[PDB]
Amino acid sequence: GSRKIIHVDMDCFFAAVEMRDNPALRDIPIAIGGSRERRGVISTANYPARKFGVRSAMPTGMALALCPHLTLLPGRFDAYKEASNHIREIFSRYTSRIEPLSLDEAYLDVTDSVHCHGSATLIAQEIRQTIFNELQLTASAGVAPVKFLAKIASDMNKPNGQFVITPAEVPAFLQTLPLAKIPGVGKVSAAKLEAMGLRTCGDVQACDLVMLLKRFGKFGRILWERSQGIDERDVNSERLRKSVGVERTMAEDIHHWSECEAIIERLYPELERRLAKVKPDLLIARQGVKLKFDDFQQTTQEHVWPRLNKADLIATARKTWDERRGGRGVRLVGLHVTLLDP
DNA sequence: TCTGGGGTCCTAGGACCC
DNA sequence: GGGTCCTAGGACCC
Ligand SMILES: Nc1ccn([C@H]2C[C@H](O)[C@@H](COP(=O)(O)NP(=O)(O)OP(=O)(O)O)O2)c(=O)n1
Ligand SMILES: [Mg+2]
Ligand SMILES: [Mg+2]
Repeated sequence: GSRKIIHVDMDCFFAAVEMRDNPALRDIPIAIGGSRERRGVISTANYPARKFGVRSAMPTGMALALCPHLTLLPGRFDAYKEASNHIREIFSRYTSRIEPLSLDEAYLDVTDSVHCHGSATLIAQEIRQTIFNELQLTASAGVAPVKFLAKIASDMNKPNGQFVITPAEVPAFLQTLPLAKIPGVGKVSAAKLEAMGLRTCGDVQACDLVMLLKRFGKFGRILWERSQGIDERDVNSERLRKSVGVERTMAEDIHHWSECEAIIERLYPELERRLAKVKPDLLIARQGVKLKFDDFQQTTQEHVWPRLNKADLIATARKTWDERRGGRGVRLVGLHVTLLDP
């Protein structure tokens, strides 16, 4: 019993919406992120800017060093959110079985759909179309019998394209598929696997599951499965937010508690308004805080607590500030809450 | 050039329970 | 000693 999964992905999502709305931004390098002086990074960039080597999650310092004409934008989340909602409604026209992964992404299970002669390919294509219509933005797609494979597929013919992997193509596909392409294998893991000669799924198929479990625990099992092409992960649609936090990095490190306090004062209303949106009584399971120093180490203090309370956060933030700052500078203050379990 | 902010999931020791 | 809650931290993703 094979399934039909479609990963839809908006390309250069933030950038795209900026360009739709401002056509002057179209053929010149632009990016969303914090400024040089604000210690910020790039959220995303448009394709003119990628040309120069500008990637997401990358320090704006490096970004301008690479592309001095870069246009920096602060970004408008309601605009992106509005787009998101729209594209999710568009998904809803084709299935209910929809698992968003973020603003711009979603898994669809279309197996039991009778829309386009059960053609997942025509479904994805009809979805990329109608998204370009009524939004004037561009989406890419990947079709596969499972989640991860559809995900890797969605970035194969981007921008403005889609890629299908049938079960017959799968084994061939996995052979040369590098482990780092698998979602959940970042830099560190990739580096351990390389260090033991593992680069592609091909390489792990020849490995022993026992040893892989000994070395990576449950992550080994995951690897092994994904390598065999196995991904029994069901598309969900029922998933819910488990937590919420608000954090900030200042332009210069701060050294006095008064300043840390001054930060918390400004962060709390934010955290409150945001939590109210989904929990008007403000009733939480745990709250707590977060500092990160100059030596970038990051500590968090969080405890059980009935309802978002400002002074407690201030208190525990002072404890934290004393009991483990050892004279280091501080670059970010952050508040956090863990929502109740329903 | 020097490292966001919003999240998820996983691990692991002690506490606590049986 | 096996669950499970508590807290801290790390790797990962968008
Ligand atoms: N590290 C990251 C990665 C993505 N993002 C945001 C900005 C992007 O517009 C958005 C979409 O995620 P993404 O698909 O990884 N990025 P983007 O859509 O630009 O990549 P492509 O799909 O265009 O290749 O998430 C971020 O803020 N920080
Ligand atoms: Mg994406
Ligand atoms: Mg995208």
